[PDB]
Amino acid sequence: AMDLRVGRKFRIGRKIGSGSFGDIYHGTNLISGEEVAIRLESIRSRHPQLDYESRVYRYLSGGVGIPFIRWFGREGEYNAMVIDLLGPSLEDLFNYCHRRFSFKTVIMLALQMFCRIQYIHGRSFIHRDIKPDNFLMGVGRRGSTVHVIDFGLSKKYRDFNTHRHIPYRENKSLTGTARYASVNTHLGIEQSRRDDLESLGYVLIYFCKGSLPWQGLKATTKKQKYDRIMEKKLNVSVETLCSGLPLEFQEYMAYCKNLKFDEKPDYLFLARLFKDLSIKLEYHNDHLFDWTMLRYTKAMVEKQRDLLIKSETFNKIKLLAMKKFPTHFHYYKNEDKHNPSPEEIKQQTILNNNAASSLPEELLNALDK
Amino acid sequence: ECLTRSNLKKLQEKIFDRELNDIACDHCLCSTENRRDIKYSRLWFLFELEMSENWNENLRLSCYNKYVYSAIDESWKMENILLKEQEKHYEYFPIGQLLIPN
Ligand SMILES: [Zn+2]
Repeated sequence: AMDLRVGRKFRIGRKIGSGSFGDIYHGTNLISGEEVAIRLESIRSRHPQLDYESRVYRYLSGGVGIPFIRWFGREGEYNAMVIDLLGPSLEDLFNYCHRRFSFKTVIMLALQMFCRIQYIHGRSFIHRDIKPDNFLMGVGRRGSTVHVIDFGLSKKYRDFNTHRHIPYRENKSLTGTARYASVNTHLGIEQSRRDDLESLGYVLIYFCKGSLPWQGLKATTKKQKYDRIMEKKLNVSVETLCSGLPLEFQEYMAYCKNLKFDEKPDYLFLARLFKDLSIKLEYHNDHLFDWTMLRYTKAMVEKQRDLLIKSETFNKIKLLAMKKFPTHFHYYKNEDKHNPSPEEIKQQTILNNNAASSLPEELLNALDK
Repeated sequence: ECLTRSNLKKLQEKIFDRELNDIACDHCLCSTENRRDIKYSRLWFLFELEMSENWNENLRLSCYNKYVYSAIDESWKMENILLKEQEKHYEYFPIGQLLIPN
């Protein structure tokens, strides 16, 4: 009774998440011990999507950062989809880092996210649900790699036989998440490649600033809320939206919002923007994200703390990480309304170096390492 | 044997009872005091437990699998994911980030 299986090959373990489709469980291959994730969807659902997703995943298989489907089918009253076990989502890690990412991490993420979207588009699909929650790090030695999930709203944007782009259509309903939805999605215009990239832009700005200007708008109904987010999006300039950020972000948003409906994005131009920014800031390609260094610093500190024996405790760990890796941790400043230069941003390196730390005894121990 | 809402619920109750009460190591990251700090269980189970105290196995294998899954069924197999290759279409993963010092 404690041995519950899917596809006769996988064993269900700990619940690791819960979506609108249903729940997600850790699992293991019974023969190899390989770790998997198992998604269960009740056949009683009014909006079944797991069958559809499994076909889109299989169609996209082989792309870098596309989860591999191991199995899909019925098990009792559920449909079950077995895929690669992945790590936390970028929204999860955003919370881990107390909801600000450094420029180095935002750039590292942007570059991988560009490749994922470019790959999906090259397979004739648009994702249509771009948000931090749908990008996940791998586990083990896949832990440096961003993966994309949730193809429930994805659709083909061009006909296979003719490569004819889908027709421009209106009156379409807003089907994704409102916070990251493109303006044209609010207008009820058919989404195309440009909309995935515009939404990605909103995600990147959100990572930098901690929030987007259309969060926290209050409304009496759902349609009211969507419309108010729409009006906010329509009326914030790219200049305003990207204030305080390197000019690259504004250039990215202006490009994406300027794309015609059926136009192929210049993905290489977008990547070059951020690659060049990374070079200007002299960020080393070392595969160290904010959370990489925070997790490591925390483990090392807490172990020393234990030998010796909140947000404040986290902030102390963050301060220590920033002193140890001073060239890695550069942040957006809420006060800035201009676009900082690379030298201006790199001033924070010196700040991080000289940042005072609270605990004398523990530090002496960390030094003596 | 058959997958039902009720069998699933009962399995999860046993798993979480072991998880909450019976992980008997003394590792800071495994501890209930560490877990109490985090709100999103995936940041613990799929992120902090990627770390390795003994530099051979991660904590999900050395501790979670030992005190939870193995406690439920001794034959419950979990591989060592750190013994896998650095795979061709994946970003380089610096293994040092997992190796807990001291
Ligand atoms: Zn442990």
